[PDB]
Amino acid sequence: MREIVHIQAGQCGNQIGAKFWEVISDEHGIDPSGNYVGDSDLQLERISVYYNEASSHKYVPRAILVDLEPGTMDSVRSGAFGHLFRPDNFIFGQSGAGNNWAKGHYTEGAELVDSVLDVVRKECENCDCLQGFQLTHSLGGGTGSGMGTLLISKVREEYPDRIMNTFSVVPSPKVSDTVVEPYNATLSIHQLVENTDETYCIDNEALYDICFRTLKLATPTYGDLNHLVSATMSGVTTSLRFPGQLNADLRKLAVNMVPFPRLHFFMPGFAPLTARGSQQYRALTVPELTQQMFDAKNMMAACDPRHGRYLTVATVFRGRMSMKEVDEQMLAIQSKNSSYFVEWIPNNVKVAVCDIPPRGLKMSSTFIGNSTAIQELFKRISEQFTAMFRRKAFLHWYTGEGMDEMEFTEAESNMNDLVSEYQQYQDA
Amino acid sequence: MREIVHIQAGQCGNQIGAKFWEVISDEHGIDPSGNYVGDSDLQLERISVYYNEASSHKYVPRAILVDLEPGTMDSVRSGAFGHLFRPDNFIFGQSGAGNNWAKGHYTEGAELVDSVLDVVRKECENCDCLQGFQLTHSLGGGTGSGMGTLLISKVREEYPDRIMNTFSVVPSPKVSDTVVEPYNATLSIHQLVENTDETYCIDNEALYDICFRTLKLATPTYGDLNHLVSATMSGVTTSLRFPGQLNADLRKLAVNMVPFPRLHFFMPGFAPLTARGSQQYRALTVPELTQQMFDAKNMMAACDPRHGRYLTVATVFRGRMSMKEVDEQMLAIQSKNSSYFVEWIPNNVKVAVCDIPPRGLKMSSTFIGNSTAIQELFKRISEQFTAMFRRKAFLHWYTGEGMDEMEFTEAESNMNDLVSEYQQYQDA
Amino acid sequence: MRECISIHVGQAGVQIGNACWELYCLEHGIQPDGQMPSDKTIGGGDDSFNTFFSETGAGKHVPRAVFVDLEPTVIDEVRTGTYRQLFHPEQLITGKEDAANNYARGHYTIGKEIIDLVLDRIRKLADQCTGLQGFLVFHSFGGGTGSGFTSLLMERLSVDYGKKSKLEFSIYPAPQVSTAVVEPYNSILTTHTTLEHSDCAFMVDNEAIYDICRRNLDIERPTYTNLNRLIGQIVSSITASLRFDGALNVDLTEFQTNLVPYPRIHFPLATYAPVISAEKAYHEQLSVAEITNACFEPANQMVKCDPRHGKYMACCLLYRGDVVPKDVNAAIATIKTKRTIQFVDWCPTGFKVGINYQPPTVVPGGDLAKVQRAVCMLSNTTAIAEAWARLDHKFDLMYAKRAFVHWYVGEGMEEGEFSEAREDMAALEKDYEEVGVDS
Amino acid sequence: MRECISIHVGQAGVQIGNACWELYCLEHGIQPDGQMPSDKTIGGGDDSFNTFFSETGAGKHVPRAVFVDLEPTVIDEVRTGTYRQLFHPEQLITGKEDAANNYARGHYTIGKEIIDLVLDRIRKLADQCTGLQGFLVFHSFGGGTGSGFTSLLMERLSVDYGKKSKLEFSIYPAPQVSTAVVEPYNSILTTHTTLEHSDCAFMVDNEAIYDICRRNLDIERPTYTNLNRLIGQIVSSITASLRFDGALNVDLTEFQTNLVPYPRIHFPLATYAPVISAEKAYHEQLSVAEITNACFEPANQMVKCDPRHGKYMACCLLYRGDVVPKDVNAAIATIKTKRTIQFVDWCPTGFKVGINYQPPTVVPGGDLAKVQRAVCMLSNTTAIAEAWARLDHKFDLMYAKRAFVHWYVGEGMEEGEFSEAREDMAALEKDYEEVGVDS
Ligand SMILES: C/C(=C\c1csc(C)n1)[C@@H]1C[C@@H]2O[C@]2(C)CCC[C@H](C)[C@H](O)[C@@H](C)C(=O)C(C)(C)[C@@H](O)CC(=O)O1
Ligand SMILES: C/C(=C\c1csc(C)n1)[C@@H]1C[C@@H]2O[C@]2(C)CCC[C@H](C)[C@H](O)[C@@H](C)C(=O)C(C)(C)[C@@H](O)CC(=O)O1
Ligand SMILES: Nc1nc2c(ncn2[C@@H]2O[C@H](COP(=O)(O)OP(=O)(O)OP(=O)(O)O)[C@@H](O)[C@H]2O)c(=O)[nH]1
Ligand SMILES: Nc1nc2c(ncn2[C@@H]2O[C@H](COP(=O)(O)OP(=O)(O)OP(=O)(O)O)[C@@H](O)[C@H]2O)c(=O)[nH]1
Ligand SMILES: Nc1nc2c(ncn2[C@@H]2O[C@H](COP(=O)(O)OP(=O)(O)O)[C@@H](O)[C@H]2O)c(=O)[nH]1
Ligand SMILES: Nc1nc2c(ncn2[C@@H]2O[C@H](COP(=O)(O)OP(=O)(O)O)[C@@H](O)[C@H]2O)c(=O)[nH]1
Ligand SMILES: [Mg+2]
Ligand SMILES: [Mg+2]
Ligand SMILES: [Mg+2]
Ligand SMILES: [Mg+2]
Repeated sequence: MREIVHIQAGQCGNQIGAKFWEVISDEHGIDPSGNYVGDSDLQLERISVYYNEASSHKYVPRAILVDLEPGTMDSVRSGAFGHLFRPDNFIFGQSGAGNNWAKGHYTEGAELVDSVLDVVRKECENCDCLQGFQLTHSLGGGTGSGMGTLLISKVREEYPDRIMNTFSVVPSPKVSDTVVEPYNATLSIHQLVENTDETYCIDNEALYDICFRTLKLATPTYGDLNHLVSATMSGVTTSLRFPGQLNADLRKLAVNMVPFPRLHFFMPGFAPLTARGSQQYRALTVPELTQQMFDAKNMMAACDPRHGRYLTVATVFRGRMSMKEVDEQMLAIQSKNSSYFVEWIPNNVKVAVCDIPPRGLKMSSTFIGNSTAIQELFKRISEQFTAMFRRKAFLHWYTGEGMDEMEFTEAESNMNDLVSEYQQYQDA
Repeated sequence: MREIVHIQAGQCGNQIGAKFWEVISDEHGIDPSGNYVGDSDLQLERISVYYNEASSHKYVPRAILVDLEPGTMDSVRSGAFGHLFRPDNFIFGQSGAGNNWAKGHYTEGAELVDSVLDVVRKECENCDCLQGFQLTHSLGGGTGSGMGTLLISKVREEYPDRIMNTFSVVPSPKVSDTVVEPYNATLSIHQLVENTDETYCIDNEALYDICFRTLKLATPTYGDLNHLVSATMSGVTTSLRFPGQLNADLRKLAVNMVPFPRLHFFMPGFAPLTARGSQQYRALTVPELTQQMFDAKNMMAACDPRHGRYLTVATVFRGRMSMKEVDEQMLAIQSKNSSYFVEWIPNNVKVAVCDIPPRGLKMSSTFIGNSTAIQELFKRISEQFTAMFRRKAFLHWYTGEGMDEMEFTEAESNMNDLVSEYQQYQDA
Repeated sequence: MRECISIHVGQAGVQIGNACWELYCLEHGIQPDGQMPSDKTIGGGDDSFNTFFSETGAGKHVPRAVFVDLEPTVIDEVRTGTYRQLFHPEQLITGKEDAANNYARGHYTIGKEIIDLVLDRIRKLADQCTGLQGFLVFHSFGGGTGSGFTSLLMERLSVDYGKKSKLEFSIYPAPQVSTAVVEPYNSILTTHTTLEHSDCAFMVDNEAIYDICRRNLDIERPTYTNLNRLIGQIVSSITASLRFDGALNVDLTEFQTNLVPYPRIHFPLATYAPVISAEKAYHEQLSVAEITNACFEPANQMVKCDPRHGKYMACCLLYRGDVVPKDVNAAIATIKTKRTIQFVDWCPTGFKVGINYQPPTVVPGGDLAKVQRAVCMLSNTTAIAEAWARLDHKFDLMYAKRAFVHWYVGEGMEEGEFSEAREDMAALEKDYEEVGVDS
Repeated sequence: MRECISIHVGQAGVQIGNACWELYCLEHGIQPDGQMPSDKTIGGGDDSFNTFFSETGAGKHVPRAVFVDLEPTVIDEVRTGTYRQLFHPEQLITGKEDAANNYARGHYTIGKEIIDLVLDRIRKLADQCTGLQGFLVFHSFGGGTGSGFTSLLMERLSVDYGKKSKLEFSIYPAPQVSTAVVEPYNSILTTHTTLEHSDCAFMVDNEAIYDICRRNLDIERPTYTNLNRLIGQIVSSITASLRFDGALNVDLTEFQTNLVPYPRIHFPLATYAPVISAEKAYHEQLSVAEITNACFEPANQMVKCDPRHGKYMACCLLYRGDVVPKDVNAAIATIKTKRTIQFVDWCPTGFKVGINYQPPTVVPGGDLAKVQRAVCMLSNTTAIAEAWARLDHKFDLMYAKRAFVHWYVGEGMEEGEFSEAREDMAALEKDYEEVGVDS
């Protein structure tokens, strides 16, 4: 019925996307070879949304890997669950972007966009009724931030009716690994607000905090962070793959989330998260999970929800729970946190319940929230951009690729307009 | 590769040159007959610089012996290492100079200069890439000072792009075995200052002092004095014959030695020099050799360097030693003796290191100094010349050979200018 | 697919290249004769050695390096020693007469004689090169050949290709230690090629390495061999990302992206740590935080300048071994909290992190001790301007009296050329000071 | 190659020549018959005897000497002595009547009649030689033949060759001891020809040699034969360097250039040391310094004049035997320090050193003792003028009365030449004092 096409761009997108497919395969009971080894019938009822049937009983995902370097593909291909992908879907460059945004959009990005548009067009006609596309990339890099932005604009023109989903991370305030991060982030934001239906912001610093205080882990790893992101992705689109008492597809959530086209920035979250020694003293009840959703340290973003107000909240429940309980706790939270909710919107909570629980857990749920506190994240990026653009530092590299100085000014102005719109709704 | 042509003129040059080839043959392990009996491959790697290969594994020196009397050649031929030289290289006169500069340069040299020009010319085409010429002669004599000077001009005109070396002795202030020493010495400095790139001054009085106190020898011999001169000769061109960590050929040393074309007079020095009794008490360290090199008693010239400032200093090390130790020793010497070195040049030390040590010695070094105290040696010669020229003493002997009175005056005026330039920069 | 070409010019370059290639073969398990025991040395081979070693025939690996010198004495040792079979004989090019510490001889008289031959060898290697990332050159400022021939070589490479980044590895003259009288003249005249043709110049000082070996390595009398080994480790760590695999990899192009704020500012400095002996290894722990702090100290720097006087503009950190990203982030925060270290206001984020997996390799019979972690520091600071001042003062005093000028003039130089180079040196120092001024 | 011709004229010349040639043969080993024994057998004698003798046939040597005299009695002794076979019959030239102590008789009355045969003999000897170093002439001023024939013969030699040195050995008349009544006339008349032609004349006085033999050699009454034996030693030592090898060698062409500053001043003196007997040799330790002091002693000088009255202009030092250069340098340094010996102001260096390996040879039956060292002194001084002054005063007294003048006039002399000779002689004395005037 409904099919979703997955696109991975950049080193960060490929690593996160690789872990995402492993979780999906485990949920659907697909072995790394490609066969079905499950013990249920509901697993194959909606397998066409992500997997394409092949000869005998093999299935291949609708995932396309895009990068300007061959190193990422080699690690993914040789890694676990790497041979299950289609070999033709592997598209890689040879020169690389060098963490430069301009290389992947005007100089060398145009030399490979045509190749990747052929594959996605071929995949689009296969689906009986496609619903949208999801893209994983990083806004701080050069390949994913640049090439991914170009792909979004190109795909939007061909299909201006499908939903656009972007799981893109943003530079952290304290943790930083690149010098030219502010330039890349500002340029990519200019296009996301005008071409992407909804974005999900993930902060690496917030992920480290979760694994340090909530998970109580000693040595966090990049694989651990990718697992948290992958879990959120499954929760968002669990209604399309499994039946439920009250299901809500991607379009249903989008209508109830965004009140205006320009306000489509959300903060993700997942519950419950307990350590290995706290399993005995933890109770798997609806009251316990609900409390964790409206919590500062459980958020995957550095922004503090208590600073601003919650515009619209959408939570999806997985498992078997009574509808009476889930219809009361959210009302109690809204009443108790009336100071943290907007006034002109009577109801700010969207409730969706799914029947199939995840692997190894009796009950689970995901939290997705639209709040005005996200404006703080863009405020810091604007301040960093102005400081570096004041002295025209690290600008000859960007200028030499073919861009213009006035392009930077336009991107800064639009980002300043975005936070201004968020200011007027919360203050009033 | 690079080869050097050696010319011997006069009795002093023949005796000194004969001892010089003995040291070179011992260093290269060549027996007097002419067969290689060495035990190292490095000896034959760069043997073409001084020896010309022949049939039956025989080598002949690239040396020419020039004299106006046959007595010196007979002693050299019948002496040790006499048959090694090529018989065709023996060109001798029959009349002699009689300690007269006029006869050697005008009356007698002209008849034999053409014959000796054939032999020196013939060696050049056999030479692959000649580097320069070294000539040994005595300024106080008549043959070497007179005719040997004429040979310098002839070679300069034919080869105006090659360095000229002259390891020559100078008349001593107190030691004097001839009556017309100032007349011959004055008439030779005029030509040397024009057609020579580097000149080394040897004083017999200074050599006797070293053999009396530094070496504690009971009775001196002319062979012992010639051994010191030959040792200095080998140390100058050790880089061209053996490899090292830091190499420096004659041209490399020459450019760093002369700041101006006219100032090209240096004083040599060798270290260590100890008696047999003190051999078991002294140590073999870099600081031990440095102290002797910068001592007035070890200087080979009668001039005392403590009365003037050193312009440039050349030091070549032989043996295995650390580069850190040698770097500090010369820097410390310059720092401590700040008043003894020139001011407008920051560094006055050139360092060269040769891996191969001399025979029967772990480490050794040769000292070359372009001090400003060399003008005293020319000053004492001028006083003797003026005293005899005032009374026109012995002028008829020189005039009878075709010389003119005005020619003597020109040589005196040029010599006075030479000491003025040396004093000008020293007192600047 | 990605490969690099190394060029060595002069006596200094050849010796450094001999030590650098000695470690390169050991890291990849290549015997000096040329056969790699692939039966026991199991490796990928896609980029482990293809970047630097090109396979030919069956079981033969030849380095992609060119050895150029105007005197045959230095090169003949390479053609005679243990590594004679490693290098292709045509790659070693020898002359007949050296420059004799004269910039003019190596650039106007002797350089033009063999310039055609060396260019042909580079072109031949470029034809076999599928994709070339850049060129690495090793030379010295003091020597005439190291300053004259190198300047003439880079001017031909810039015209020939004009699109490949070139890295420079040069030895800066020491302030109080010198081995020649005409060193200041050569240093000033060679600044033209290091400012316009070279995209990034790495400078080391012999005096600084001597102090490091005496105090850290406990070597009372270090030699040239020990000095070259430390320099070789710097080059290996820089190119380790292109040869091995790691969580975060930084290539040659990415180095200039974050370390070159302005086109005329491309003179950073290198720092390596930890360097300790075997005796102190057993009595100390080499943590991520500890090694990072040692790099920022002025005593461990490879240059004799004082970093505290100047200010930092761009920094790059390379990690090798069992380095985890979590420890690096914590260590960076502590560095930014110390008030001794100062950073420019216009650059809020000036840290680049590159983590590799291959641990450092120790050459048998060497001086360094086996360690599990290593950090290569490349920082562009304004304290470099102090180094220019010391060399400028010596040149002014010597040129005032016109000492040794006639030697350069007679070989084809002009008195006006010296004045022009003086203005360029002063302009470069002024630009460094201007950027460091606070706003 | 190096050859010389010796000419003996007069009774004195032949007598001295007989003693000199005996010394020469013994130094080389030639037997009086003229056959070289197997001890030498012409071994290494390229210049040992070629300079003096010549090889004819096999086992026969002939000296290159010409014996010319106006009376046959003196020549008869040579033809009757043991050395008759050694000399060639044609070389010995006799005469009919002597000069009878008359300068004109040996110049005009008889000189030109027999001089024709002498010239041919010299020409024949000259053609045999290849390179002629010069000529040696022995005569006496007092003798008529030694003053008349010598003057005419010397003039003809200059006309023929005029390019070879002609050293002269002459005996000056004693201030008091005399055996003739026309000695002042003969001595004065021959001064002009010696100054005009001879480049260097060595003057000796019989009185001085008598005192040396009486005191130093401890002889109660010296004879003429003993005097001649001493004279041969200086001549042998003078030409020792030409025939024997040594460290520093002085040839016959170096004596003039190192002794005469002006052409007119060519009258040096001679001194030989040590001269002792065998008994004194055992009780005396000969040393280099000791012999040098004896040479400068006026008592040991061979001229009656006192050198301390005058000044030294040029000095020569010839060493024979085991002599080292170091000892000579120290010895001459002490001489200059002594105040008693005075040197000319315009001559800073006036010492010539010559060392010969061959030790002196002692003829059997001679009073000279065997000493390993010997020094020959050839010094030019202004004190020689006093000796000339004595004879000049005697000539003035005789010429005033015109005693025995008619004897010279009868044979062809004129009173004008006698006056001219006095004027020429007085000019020589005046020039000697003029040069000796200080600044
Ligand atoms: C099953 C469970 C919690 C639980 C069960 S009943 C109760 C109350 N809470 C979680 C897994 C959870 O599905 C996620 C979101 C999966 C999230 C994965 C977590 C966050 C870690 O990264 C992961 C790699 C771990 O370190 C391991 C070892 C798997 C665990 O410690 C994490 C851990 O606590 O396991
Ligand atoms: C080996 C050595 C010195 C030394 C070793 S460890 C130390 C400290 N100093 C030198 C030899 C050296 O070769 C020269 C330059 C020696 C040069 C030759 C000298 C000048 C003399 O001519 C030579 C005959 C000598 O008098 C002798 C006594 C033989 C000397 O060479 C003695 C002697 O061995 O002296
Ligand atoms: N670290 C190090 N430096 C060296 C080494 N060899 C030479 N140098 C440097 O090089 C300088 C000597 O001059 P070179 O660079 O060799 O001169 P060149 O390149 O041969 O050029 P020319 O002198 O004209 O022949 C010294 O001051 C050293 O600083 C070495 O092995 N290690
Ligand atoms: N030394 C030395 N001198 C001698 C000897 N015999 C003679 N005389 C010198 O000769 C002088 C004697 O006169 P001669 O010289 O023989 O006269 P002459 O040369 O033969 O000439 P005439 O007398 O004219 O025949 C003496 O005054 C001596 O000085 C001698 O045997 N030995
Ligand atoms: N959570 C997470 N972040 C990553 C991962 N890989 C890279 N990143 C982040 O991505 C940033 C670097 O982006 P980069 O890979 O250079 O982007 P590219 O230029 O498109 O390849 C770093 O700051 C990392 O924090 C990953 O596997 N997980
Ligand atoms: N060092 C040294 N000096 C010598 C030797 N022989 C002579 N002399 C010096 O040279 C000077 C004489 O030079 P001479 O040989 O006559 O020169 P010539 O006439 O050109 O051959 C004397 O003052 C000696 O001191 C020798 O073998 N060694
Ligand atoms: Mg990356
Ligand atoms: Mg000589
Ligand atoms: Mg060189
Ligand atoms: Mg007679």
